[PDB]
Amino acid sequence: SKESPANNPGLHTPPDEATKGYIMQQTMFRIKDPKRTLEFYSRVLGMSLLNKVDVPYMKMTLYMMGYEDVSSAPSDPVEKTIWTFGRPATMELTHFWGTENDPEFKGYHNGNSEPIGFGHIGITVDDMYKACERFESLGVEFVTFIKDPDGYWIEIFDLNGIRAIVNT
Amino acid sequence: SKESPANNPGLHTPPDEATKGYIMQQTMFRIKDPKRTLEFYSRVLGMSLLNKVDVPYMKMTLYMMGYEDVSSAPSDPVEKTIWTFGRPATMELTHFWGTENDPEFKGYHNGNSEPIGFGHIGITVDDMYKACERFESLGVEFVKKPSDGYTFIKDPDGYWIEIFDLNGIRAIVNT
Ligand code: NI
Ligand code: NI
Repeated sequence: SKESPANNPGLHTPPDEATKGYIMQQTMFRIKDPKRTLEFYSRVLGMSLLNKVDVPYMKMTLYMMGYEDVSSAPSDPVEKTIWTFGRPATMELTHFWGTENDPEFKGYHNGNSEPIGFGHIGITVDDMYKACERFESLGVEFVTFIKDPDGYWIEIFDLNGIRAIVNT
Repeated sequence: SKESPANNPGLHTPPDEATKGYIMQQTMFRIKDPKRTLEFYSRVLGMSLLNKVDVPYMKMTLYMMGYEDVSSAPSDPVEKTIWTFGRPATMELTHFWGTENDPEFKGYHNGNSEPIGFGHIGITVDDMYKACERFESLGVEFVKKPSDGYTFIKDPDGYWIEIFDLNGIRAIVNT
């Protein structure tokens, strides 16, 4: 296959046994205002607030977001946090206190203009027509990419659209 | 709880029906050199190569990587791509042809120096101290000391990758 080590210099297979059980747990973005951020990730994207971790000594709050049923999460706060950090595919949205009130705060950089680096996260939806119609109805900002309230890029795709691209 | 909508202005919960089954599928980084990036994510982190997509009209290759048994994936290349895009928690590592040789390539920006923005990805390991001894053995660069229950290592482009175990998290939270 085109994914084989012979076709991909540097690819190491099989994974070392010491790594088995590692999970890709989070992607962290710095965010200006938790009110706008919470509304975007929870209302527009459908994620749940898995955990809010205030870190007073660092003047910051971590909002852990993801696609989970929090009605069945552990009720004990410590065990709910441990549960959160066992879940793959979360967002860590970091609010440094005061950015939302500082008239000199210049904004966070999204990686897609110089200096370039970070690209985007991407969400698999059921149907790109339905998803985009609904985003328009909610007043979402479009760059297929939408933008969160700090300007980070969020790619949207469905499996039928992927199949059509791969087939050309 | 401290995650309640009453305690968190802007929180819209539970999710809208239309978002049923949405998944957080990928985190995309631009990478200078696919051989270095494949070795880091596959050897150091233990990710697999789920899919390689050459896009010749954009002079780029997409390397999709994550924690999966790729021996379980479809053999049909089209179906294997579709399988990839139904897996949560992947990396999309984007190689623009020529950055690996260009003598004036300035590097990719990791978000943690001005102008700041993007932070990191993070990996839950079995045992931070065990993981870090092994990272050391593989010549991995560290951003901070393994202490206070977390560290960051750097990928070949300089992106930060947090490392923690659940005992580390529990210790942090209990303070
Ligand atoms: Ni993408
Ligand atoms: Ni983190």
